[PDB]
Amino acid sequence: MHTAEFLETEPTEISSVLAGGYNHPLLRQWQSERQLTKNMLIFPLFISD
Amino acid sequence: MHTAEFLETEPTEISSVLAGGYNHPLLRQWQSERQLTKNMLIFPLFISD
Repeated sequence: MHTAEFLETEPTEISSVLAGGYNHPLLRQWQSERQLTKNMLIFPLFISD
Repeated sequence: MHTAEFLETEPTEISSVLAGGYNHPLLRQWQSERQLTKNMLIFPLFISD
């Protein structure tokens, strides 16, 4: 019958491995080139006569 | 006697004027390509046996 085929694979190339940089919550913050802060915000006001 | 000499000057070139981008406290924050946050910090610990 139909079984799971697994192909014969080569050793892992280092060039392939990205996962060491984003396996933890703090890392997905280390990965941002800029973080959102309060002073970045600009709020529109619509002023009536 | 010695008085203040002022040279005859040309109209201001727009290319010269940088000051409109950093005349206020909030601007010198808008001018930073990254701001310091707490999660950026890493504290060393020296552990004794």
